Parts: sequence; structure tokens; C-alpha cells
Amino acid sequence: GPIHIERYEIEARDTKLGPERITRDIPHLSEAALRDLDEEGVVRIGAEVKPGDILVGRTSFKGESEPTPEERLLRSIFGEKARDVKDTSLRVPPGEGGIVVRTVRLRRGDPGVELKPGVREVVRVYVAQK
Amino acid sequence: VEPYIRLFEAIPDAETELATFYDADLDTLPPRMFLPSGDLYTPPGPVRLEEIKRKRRVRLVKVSIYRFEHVGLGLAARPYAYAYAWQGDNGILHLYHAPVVLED
Repeated sequence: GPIHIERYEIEARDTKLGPERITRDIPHLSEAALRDLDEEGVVRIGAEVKPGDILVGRTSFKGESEPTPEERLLRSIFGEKARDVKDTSLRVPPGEGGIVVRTVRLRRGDPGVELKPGVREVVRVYVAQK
Repeated sequence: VEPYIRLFEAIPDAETELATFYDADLDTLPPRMFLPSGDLYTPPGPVRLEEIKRKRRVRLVKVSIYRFEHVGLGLAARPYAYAYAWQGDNGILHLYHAPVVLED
């Protein structure tokens, strides 16, 4: 019986709306949903992941017509720091899951690292399927 | 406080750069706050933070929740509630419990 190891991947890229970021600091998520994430937002080795569970936390800035009108005013008034990010995390797909066995994280500008044009960072998670 | 130090320190560590956290104040907009269920918590005024512990990308804080009132001495920011929380590098507050409302 061969063990099935999946390779999951997510990129945080530069965007016209501002940078995507790999992080643990994700809005609208319960403590339980964040439970197995390291301080970077990357799921810990040894964790059991099931469909819908987070492997890698990510947030992105919202599109133009997403915020409410009051939220558009607040931005204009208080500045570009008064913007709400949204949850764009890497989640375990339907019908998959298992145990996290390895992670890899690379950052643009580190020595020897060459990422796609636009990519600030990339994280891969390996899961041994059950 | 101590059980919240426990929860916080159980966040797995990682070699990364130190983040610069958002020191929210009576002067500034409070950041988005969430209860442990994931529900948005909307404060009735600004907050102040007191750092208890920190790692690289997250810190533990005591969050003091204020409300404005027009008492005898004019406009005042007055304490309304408090909650322990962790804060991340988007400045977001993740509450460990619903805020405890302070008795007058």
C-alpha cells in the first residue's frame, strides 16, 4: 500500500490594489480555525488537516466596489491604513486531507531564490493522505 | 491573564523578521476585532493596548475598550471594557473571550 503525498502551493503576489501577504492575522476566523497555524500562518508539521482547513494563511486587499460607502469615506478621511483586508487563504480541497509532513517557504530577494514575476513569497505544504 | 499567556505561547514559533505592531490609541481608529468564534466585535469607542508578551509576528495584548461621554467636565474617554487578545501583523485583534464590561 503506497502512501499518497500531495503538494499544496500558494503565492503572495504584488497587486494593483496592494500586496497579498502570507500571515496568521486573518479576519473572521475562529480560534479553532487558527489553532494549528504557526506564527507565520503556515500550518504546523504533524497536524491533521481536513477539507476546508487552512494550510497557509493569506490576506489580500479588497476590490474597489467591495467596501460599503461608509468604508469608502473612512479610507478617504483616515488614509490608506484604514483598509480592510480579506481572507484569501490556502484551504484543503474537498475529498482530501491527511497529516502535514513538510513545509517549504521562500521569500523574494533571499539569496539564491528566484520566484515568478510579481511573487513576493511562496509556501508549499506536503500532506500524507489518509 | 495567565491562561492567556498559556494560549499565546502555544502558538508555534518560526524564524522570521520581527513585525512592527499597530499601537492603537484613543487618538486612532481601533483595528478590527474578532471574538474566538470568528464573529466581528464592534467596540463603542477606541481602544488602547498593553503588550504582555511577543513573538516575531504575533503579540499578546490587554485591550482596553473605551467609550466617550459628555460628563460634568466636558468630553471624556472613559473605560468601558477589557479583553485579552493576540494581535497579528495586519494589526487585527483576536479576542480570547468576549470583553468584560466594567462596572460603574
